[PDB]
Amino acid sequence: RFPALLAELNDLLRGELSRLGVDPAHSLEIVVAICKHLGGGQVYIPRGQALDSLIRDLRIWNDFNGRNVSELTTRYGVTFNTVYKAIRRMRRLK
DNA sequence: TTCTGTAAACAGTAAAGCCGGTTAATCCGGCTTTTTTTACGTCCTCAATATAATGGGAGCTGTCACGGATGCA
Repeated sequence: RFPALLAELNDLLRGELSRLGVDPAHSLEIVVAICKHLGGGQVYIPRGQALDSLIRDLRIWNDFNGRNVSELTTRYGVTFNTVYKAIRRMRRLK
C-alpha cells in the first residue's frame, strides 16, 4: 500500500511546487522530511473533519446577517439547530 | 554443506467525537367560531262588547240471520 500512495503523494507535491514556482524536485525533500516527522504507526489519512465543520459554521455565519438563515437552509440544506449553535459559538469567541 | 526462528510490515477487531441530519418542545400575532346581551320587532295572551236574543235531535238507520242468554211481568 505504501509505494503507490507515496508515489502519488510525491507527484502531487512536485506539481504543487511547480504551480507555486518552487522546483518540483524539492518535493522529495518535503516528503523525506514528512517521512521522518509523521511516522510511528498505521493510521488512515483523512481531512480536518472537525476543521471541516468549523469552516462550515464560519461560512454559515459569515453569510448569515438575519433572515438569510432560511437561505442558509437553502444554501446546502442543513438544520437551524446547528446554525443557532454556530451563532452562539461565534458570540462566544471574541 | 541443509533445516529452524524474527523483526519490518501490512490486514483485522473495538470504541467514541463528532456530527449531518433527526425529532420534540415553547413563544408572538391573528382568524374564527362560541357564547353572551341588548334592541326590537314579532308573536302570544287576555279582556270586553250593554236592543235583543230562552230546548238538537241531522241524519238517521234501510233492514242477515243464527243461536245464546237474559231479565223481566
